[PDB]
Parts: sequence; C-alpha cells; structure tokens
Amino acid sequence: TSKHQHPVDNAGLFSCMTFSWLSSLARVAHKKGELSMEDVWSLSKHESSDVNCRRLERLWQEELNEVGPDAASLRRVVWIFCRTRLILSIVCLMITQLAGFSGPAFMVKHLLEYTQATESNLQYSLLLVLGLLLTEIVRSWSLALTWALNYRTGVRLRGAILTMAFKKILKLKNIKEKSLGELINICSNDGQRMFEAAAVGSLLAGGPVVAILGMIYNVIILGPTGFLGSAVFILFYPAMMFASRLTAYFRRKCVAATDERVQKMNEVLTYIKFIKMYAWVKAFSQSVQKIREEERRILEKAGYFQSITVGVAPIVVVIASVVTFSVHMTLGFDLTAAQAFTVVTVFNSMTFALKVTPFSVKSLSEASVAVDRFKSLFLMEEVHMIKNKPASPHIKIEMKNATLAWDSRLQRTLHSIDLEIQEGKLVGICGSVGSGKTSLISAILGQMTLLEGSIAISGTFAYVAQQAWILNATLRDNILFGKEYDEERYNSVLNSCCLRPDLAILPSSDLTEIGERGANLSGGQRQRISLARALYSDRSIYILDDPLSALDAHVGNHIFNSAIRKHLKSKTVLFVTHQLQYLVDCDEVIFMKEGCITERGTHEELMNLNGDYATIFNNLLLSVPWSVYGVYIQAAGGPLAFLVIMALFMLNVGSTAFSTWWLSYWIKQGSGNTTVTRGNETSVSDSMKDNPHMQYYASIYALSMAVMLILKAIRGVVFVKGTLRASSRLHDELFRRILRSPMKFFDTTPTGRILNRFSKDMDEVDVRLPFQAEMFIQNVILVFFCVGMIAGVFPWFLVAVGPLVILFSVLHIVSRVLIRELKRLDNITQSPFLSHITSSIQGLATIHAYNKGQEFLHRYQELLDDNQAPFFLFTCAMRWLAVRLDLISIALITTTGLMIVLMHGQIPPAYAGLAISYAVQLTGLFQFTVRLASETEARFTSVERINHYIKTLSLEAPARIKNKAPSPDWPQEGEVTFENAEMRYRENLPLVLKKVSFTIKPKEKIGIVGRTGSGKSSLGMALFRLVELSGGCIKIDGVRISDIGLADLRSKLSIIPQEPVLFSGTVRSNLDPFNQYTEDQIWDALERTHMKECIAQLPLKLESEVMENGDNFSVGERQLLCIARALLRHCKILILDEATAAMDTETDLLIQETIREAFADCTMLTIAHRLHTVLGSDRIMVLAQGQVVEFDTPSVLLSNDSSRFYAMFAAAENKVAVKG
Amino acid sequence: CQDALETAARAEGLSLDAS
Repeated sequence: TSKHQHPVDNAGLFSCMTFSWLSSLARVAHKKGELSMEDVWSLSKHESSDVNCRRLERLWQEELNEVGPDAASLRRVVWIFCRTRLILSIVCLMITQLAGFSGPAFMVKHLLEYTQATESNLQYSLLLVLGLLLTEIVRSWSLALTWALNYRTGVRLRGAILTMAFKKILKLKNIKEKSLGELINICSNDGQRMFEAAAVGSLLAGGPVVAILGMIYNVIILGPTGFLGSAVFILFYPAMMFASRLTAYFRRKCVAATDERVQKMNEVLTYIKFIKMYAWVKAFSQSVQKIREEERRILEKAGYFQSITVGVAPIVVVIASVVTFSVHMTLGFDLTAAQAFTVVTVFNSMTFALKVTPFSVKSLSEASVAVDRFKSLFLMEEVHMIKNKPASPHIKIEMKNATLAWDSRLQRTLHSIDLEIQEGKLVGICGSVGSGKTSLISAILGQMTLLEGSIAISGTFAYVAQQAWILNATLRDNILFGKEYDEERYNSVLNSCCLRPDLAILPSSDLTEIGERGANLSGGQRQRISLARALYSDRSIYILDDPLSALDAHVGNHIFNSAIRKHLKSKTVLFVTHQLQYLVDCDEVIFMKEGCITERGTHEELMNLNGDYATIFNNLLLSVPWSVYGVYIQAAGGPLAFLVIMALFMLNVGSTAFSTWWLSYWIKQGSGNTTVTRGNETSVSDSMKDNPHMQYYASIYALSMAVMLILKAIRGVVFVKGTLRASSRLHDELFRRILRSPMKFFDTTPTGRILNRFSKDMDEVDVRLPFQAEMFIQNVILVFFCVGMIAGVFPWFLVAVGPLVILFSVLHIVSRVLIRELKRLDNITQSPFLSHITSSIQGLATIHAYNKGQEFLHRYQELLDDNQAPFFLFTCAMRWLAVRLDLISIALITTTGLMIVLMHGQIPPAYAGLAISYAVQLTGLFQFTVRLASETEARFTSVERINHYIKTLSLEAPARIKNKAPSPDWPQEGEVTFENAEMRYRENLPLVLKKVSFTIKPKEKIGIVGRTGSGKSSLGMALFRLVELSGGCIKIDGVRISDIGLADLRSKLSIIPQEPVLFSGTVRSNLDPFNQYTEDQIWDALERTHMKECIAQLPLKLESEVMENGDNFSVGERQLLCIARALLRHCKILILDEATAAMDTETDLLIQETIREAFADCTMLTIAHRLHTVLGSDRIMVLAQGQVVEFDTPSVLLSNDSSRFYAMFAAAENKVAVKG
Repeated sequence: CQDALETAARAEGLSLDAS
C-alpha cells in the first residue's frame, strides 16, 4: 500500500469503463511475475473506513431518532447510504440492456433482410456493420461502467458496516449474550455479504426488462406465436430453480454421510496402533466401505441434478426456437430467414440476462439476512463507565446505601452497600461463592445499573482478570499495552512478577509471539504477565480479582510481599481473593454475606468478634503438470473413459448445433420448385408453406429437440458416474495404502494431515472437481462449435480468428499472473484482521477496564483498509479481463457481419442468419472459460496432493510369511525367552533394548517396573512385531517369532492398553466385530468381569449404542468392557499395561482381584509403575535404561538393602508417608 | 451449495467463493 492519490480518482470516463490503471498494474505484475503488498495502492480517501463509518452512523442515528429503536429499518439506512450510486448504476445498466437488445434485434434484422434483397448497396450494409460494432462497444463499456460503480459502492458499504459493527461490539454490556463465533462472523463475512449484495443486486435490477423487451419484439415480428417462445422461458427457469433446490436437498444428506465417514476415519487413524495389535484392520475397512458407498450414492443423486442444471442456455434457445417455429409453420403461417434468426438472436440475449439475474436474487436474500443480524447487533445494550465524581479527592470510590441488580430483567444481588475506600488503603474482599464480590467488581467497573443511592468514582483502572487475557502479540508488546518504553521501570516490573525463569525458558522470551489464549504458557505465567501489564500501566485504581489463585503458594506469597506490600502502598488496590490467609497484613478487610454487609474492620477485631469470618478463619488453619491430469484420467478409467465423455459432450453440443442448422436448412429449401395456382395464372412461388415436404422438416425439427434433450441426460449421467468412479478409485487406493503402512509413518506424520487428505481433499475432489470440469468442458465445446459453424459458413472467419486466438492466449497469461497474485494478497492481509478480531472479542472486559476501546478500533480500521485495497484491485481485475475478452468477442461479431455483407448474393440468407446467430452467441463465453480453467487447476492441485500421498506411502511386512504356519496348537505353553535383544524405534535413534536376555516360565506373573524411558514400553511393541528387531531373536517355546506371519502372531496374543479404546457402534461391535463366538461365551466373560447385570439391564443389552470413546459408561465400566474384550480371545500370554488412571479405591481393588483371578492360568506381563501393586507377584523385573540388573522374587529383593528395587520401594514409601 | 446458475453470474466479476 503506497500511493498519493489512487489511480481510480485520476481516471476519466474511458479509464473507469476500461480499467487502464489496472492495466498498468497488470503490466507490472506480469513483468515481475509476482506482486507484493507494496506494489498495490492504498485505499482512496473515499473508501476509507472512518468517513464511511461516520456517514453510516449519522444515517442510522437519524433513523433512530425519527422512528425509534423498535421500528427502525437498517435496510432503509443502507438504501439511503447507497442511493445515488445505485441510481447511477441502474441508469448505466439500463443503457447496457437497451444496447444489448438493440444490437441483435434491429441490427441483425436489417442485416439479414438486406441479404434477402435483390439489389446490392455497399454504403448501407457497411453502415449496418458500423451500427452493430458501435452497439456492441456501447453495451460492453456500459456494463463495465456499471460494474465499476458497483465495486466502489460495495467496498464503501462493507467498510462502513464492519467499522460500525466493531464500534458497537467494543461497547457491549452482555458480552456473552451473543456467541463468539457469531460476533466474529459479524465483522468478517457479513461485510462480504453486503459487498456482493450491492454489486450483484445493482446488477439484478436490469435483468427481467430485456426479457420483456424481447418478448414484445418477438410478438411484433411473428404474431400470436411469439408467446410460444415467451412461455418457454417462463416454464424453464422455475424448473432450474427446482433443480437447484433438489441438488441442495441431496447435498444436505451428503453432509451427514461425509461426517460419518470422516468420524470413522478419525477413529481409524487415532487408534491405529490398537487396531494393528488386535488385527482389526478388516472390520474398520468394511465399515468405511459401507459409509463410503452410501455417501457415493448420495453424491450420484446430487451430481445428477447438478448436471441437469449445468449448461441449459443453448438448450433454452433451442427449445424456444423449436416450439415457436414448429407451431408457427404447422398453423400455415409464413417465415423467412430474417425473422427466424432475429428471434433466435433475441433468445440468446434473453438467456444472457437471465444467466445474470438469479444469483443477484440470492445475494439480495443473503443481504436481508445479514442486515437483520446487523440490526440485532446495533440495538444491544451498551456498557457504561461511572463518571459521578466524589466530594473529597481523598475518596476514590464511594457508594451510599445502594441496591444494584444484575441483568439477564433485574436480578438483585446487592443490598444496602455502604462502601467507602480512601486512597492508599489496600482493601480485601471476603465471603463465600456467590456472595457478591465479582458483582461489586462489575458494579465499580460500570456494568451494573443503579436503583437507589449514588455511586462516586475517580481515577483510571488497571485490570487483571481471573482468566488473564493474553494479547496476540509479542511478550514485550502485551506488557506495554500501548505505553511508552522505559528500561529500568520495565526491568523492575519484570523482577517484581518473577519473570526471569520465564525469560530463560522461552527461546526469545522478550520477542516471542503468544497466542490469543496462550499456546506455550501456563496459567501462573499468564497471571504473572497480566500483573506485569497492570503494574506497568500505572493507573490509580487496581482491580485484581483472585490474582494468585492458580499461582503457587510460595511464588504467590513472594509476589504479594515484593509488589503489593511494597509497590502499591501509595495507590488504591481492590484485592479480591478466596485464600483468606493474605488479609492478616491487609489494611482493611471486607466480608460479604448474601449481598449484605455484616462484619468488617481490622483483623484483630474480626478475631475478637468470633463472627462467620472467624469460623472460616479457623477452618483454613486445619500450477500442476500434465502428470496430475493423466493420473486423474487413469483413475477415471483410462483413455477410453475420457474419449467416451468427450464424445458425449460433443454429441450434446452438436445436437444443439444440428437443431439450429436444420432450422437454417429448412428455411433455405424454400418451396422446392412447386408451381401453384394464385389466380388466373400459375407460377412458381417461393414460400416454405408451399413445400410438399414441410411436415417432414417440422418432424425432424421436433426430433432434433428431443434428441438434444436425451443426449443431455445421457451426458450428465455418464459424466457423474465417471467422475465419481475416479474419486472412488482415489479414495480406495489411499485408504488401502494407509491401512498397510508401518507405524513409522503414523509417528513421523500427524494424524491431522492424513485426515485432511481424507476429510477435505476427498470432499474437494468429489464435489468440486466434477462441477468445474463439467462447466469448463461445456463452455469450451460450445466455443469450438460456434467457431466451427461460423467457419463452415466462412473460412476467412478462421483467417481473422487466428490473431484473436493469439490475443486470447496473451490475455489469459496476463490475467492469470495478476488475478492470482491479488487473490493471495487479499487473504494475506486478512489473517491479521481476523487475529485482531478474535483477540479483541476474547478480551472485551479487559479492554473496557483499561479504556482502550479507541486504540483497538483504530487498529481494526487500519487492518480493514489494508485488507480492502487488494480486494478492490482483485474485483476490478476481474472486470478488466472481462472488458478485454468482450473486445475480442466484439471483433468476432464485427468480422462475421462484414463477411455477411461482403458476400451478398453468394450466401443464402438462412446460412448468414445461422452464422450471425452463432457469432452473437459467442458473447460472454471467454471470461467463464478463463475463470473455470483456473478453478479446475486448483482442484487438480488437490488431486496432486492426494496422488502424492497415494504413491508416497511405504509398505509394512506381508500379511503371511513364507516361513509358513508354526503349528495348529502354538503356543503349547507360556515359556518365553529373550537373548541379545536389540531394538530401536527409528534410524539414528538410541537403542531402547541393549542386550536384554531373560526367561519366563509359564503361568508366572511378571511385573515390569522401571524408570521412564528404561524400555518398559518397548516389550509390547517388540513382542507384537510393530517394529522389527535390529539384533537378537525372540523365542516362544522354542519357536522364533521372526519366522511366523503377522496374522498368525497377533491372532494368539492379547493386550490391554493403558487407556480404554472404544469405537463408535454397539457393544457387540466393540467386543467381537467378526462374530466368532457364541452368546454363552460372551455372557460367561461378562459375568466373569462382573458385567452381566449392567448389560442385561439395558433395553438393547448386546446391541446398545456405544458413543465415541464410550462416554456413556463410567471409567470402571469401560475398563471392565476392555478386560472382557481381551478375555473373549482366550490367549495364553497377555500384556496388561498400567490400567491405573485416576481410579477410586474399591474399584481399583475390584479390578485388581478380577485380573488376578481371570488370568490365573495365563502368563501375565504387567507393565506398571506402582510398586505397591506389584508386590506379591512371582518375579520383579527392573529395567535400567535398556538393560536389566535385578530379576528375582521380591522377597529376596526387599530383604537386601543394596537392592535397587528395595531402594525405589523405600523411596515410594517415603513419598507416600511424607506429604507433609 | 454452489450452483451452475450462481457460478455463471458470479464468474462475471465476483469471486468464486460464497464463504
């Protein structure tokens, strides 16, 4: 942003309606290859936020004081705001519509009726071509001027309304009345709604008028049969409305289907380790397949209706023409080339305007909704700030028998408040929860209303909230909080709040960016930073509501003594606390009880009085390459599918072309040399009604229309099927590769990225790519068919076209290097805007207490203008490209007309009419082509990401090992032996298993206990072969697991995870998703784990719905279900991993004894750290950073003082005994 | 969602994203 005056201000009418200043910017962008924020121009003074906000606020205030705030119309105010510019836009749009109608109708009618004449006049035909050229130029440039006015009007409206919304938001009493996302959307998206509304509705009020003009003109030309063409549009456009409604209806159900699929995919990715060690890959694969097929069916329906409503404008023209001319000629009327093709051209113009209109209606509807939301915002109750000064300056806060009430209506919580605070008196607030302390704080701040009495106040406020709002900036910026910098005072403040450890831990503490709520900081550090901000702010009154609650007692007391009893001895401090041991040194103590003042005074007086304050006192003491397109085509079915789809596209467009050509051919035939009686003499009469074969031509015309409709339906169905097949192939291959990659992938890659590939990359391909691809291919084939028709009539049209192809290529290059670099600048400047919005809305109370409601508004305005400049340039660049492509189209039509008039007598009038109709049809198709090409390129970037992941993922071990099945009874016993065990999770990482060797006899209860990182967590990983060994071997009963298949290895081992893993579905699904056991076995397992009574009591005992993670049972019930699932397998060796996590005592004993008795005959590998639980087992194994030092019975280890296990047992006993 | 009639009029000079 750098300018003196914006180039739009120094632009004449020609530059405004051709956008030559943006041509200069486009030249700069193309030469550089990219744009920076310094290459764009700053907002004009006219579109600045402040002046427009002032205008809008004045207009709203006049409405409020004329009608009142219960019958006020913000729509009226927005109208009056935009009125003059909207009127100018409507005038220019009327000019555009008049020119667009006058060109085809009058110009083509006279041009074609000149070709039907017998004598050639060269000074009249050229005048007709000149008129056509001038009319096309006028309509193009008037539409450009309309868009230019609308863009500035919308930008001004957006800026003004967003600034007004933030102004209101910064002074809201009930901050939590509206939501936080709602308040964000008020300042973020509603402005875009208003901008789009302004521009596109200003377009709206020009659409139906040219349709009426065309209907009247068709009636004038033909007779009562023009109403036939008129009624086609009337019946047709509501049909496309209904198609849109149906597509939306089906896409609403597709949302639920996709949500279910993504939820299951999240379950698969989050607990992939559990699925691998349980060999449960197939069940989740089948469930995802079922959800995917139902989603695919819904997608098929939605895509069918979408394709139904894609490319109907030539279809409208052809249907209207067929009905009109068939019923015209079957009733015995007469028709010529001029009349028929003038009517066709008028149909084309009507379709153009009606293509414009519907989205305008939609935009105005969304505008009405947004204006309703804005009016709801602007009428909310505002927060005040008490200004009634006290009598004596010595008093800073003073009330008098006041009774204040909350607002939710008045909710009374304060009664007869007699409060007087003198300067320098540190006051403390005491009481119970809800006594009215925060109510007092809010009343002093200015959020409450007065009923009786008076409130006095003097001075400025600092504020440390209980949540410690942290500003989204650097740690030094949010300690100044808009204040000037000083070295010694800042250092003293930092030393006062104990920030030096914080300065040491953070990498660039004094310059570290902090999140809106706190990303790498703790609650105590947040409190310390808020306190530092308060002390630096240096105000007269301090409101510290529970500033040291989350803080530790030691550091809390340290800060209290070092700052509150030292720094603020000369200022007023409002200390609100729940820890009442701090008020022994306070100057004055205040106790609140049920909103009524009962006892206060000095600490010794409170001790002497033995009041309720004493009772609580004693209690506390106790761009993509061709490769991506080739990959997508191969996924769709290969070259054959592409050829079939292209063939059907060409068949549809050529059916429309054949309908038009058949009209031309039927007109060209004439009467076919028939002599008829017209009186006393007979002679040849050239009239299409005298053709003996006229009914044949009419029948073929109707057949052409029907065949075009059938081909459109077939094309839609086949395209939807092929695109969804491609997307399904991509999804299936990606899922297959995901379910078969080692845990190294899931460890080095966040699950968020993989879900993103599944969640939004799949959604993007599925819905978006077929839609944009269909629109692009339809438009390109239509352009090719129009050019081919005009060329089959005139090859020198191709001669002229060539250079225009070069110009189109140049335009596409320049308008693609510019529009893409303005799109990025638009959203780069939006990130600070949204961050500021969120940070401000999350800290409104602190902003209001600090009286910083204008600095944040100024920053909001600055960020809004920074965002608004590139967005304005972006829209104007859209219209710049549109103007130049319109120039190319105008050149095409002018060339066609010149050829029509230079070949008078050599071309039949019907073929000339056909050519001119297609030349006019060529209008407006180039901008759509360019924009759709860019959109499909983006969708294929998404496909590029998906295929990158598809061809990137590595391979796990094969499901079956060639070394063959070990045995049909393996393991026969539970003897496991280790020797020279080497294991490492990844490459270059230190080994976690360093020459570990031990033997375990069957039925032994072995409790693995050790320090963190000793390798306790790798026994299960190496036993299940999740990570291959780097040395040594693992042997069970003389069988080396290195030569047994993964399925045959994991099928005979069971593991109880540290946390309970429960998937969405039913209990039957979470207990035996393969349906391999009988009901009796399941119920015996359930009664073994004490679960039969809890399950049979449910109405759907074995079919009961299980929520995500099983948040419908208690923790004990979830653990019982997990042990039941493990027990259902009947495995000889099991790994139980530290199943203690915040559990009640008797439940812990019950689960411990249940595991003791259930697995009595199975070898137990208990991975736990609680030493007291492992006592009584057979042998105790202790690992020392990947090696075992002591391994024997606990009896011989606790009897030896030198034993390390005895040492840690003694340490644990001391930790339990000493609290202290 | 996104229609082919809304897109045709919105690809005339507006951005192709409703949200």
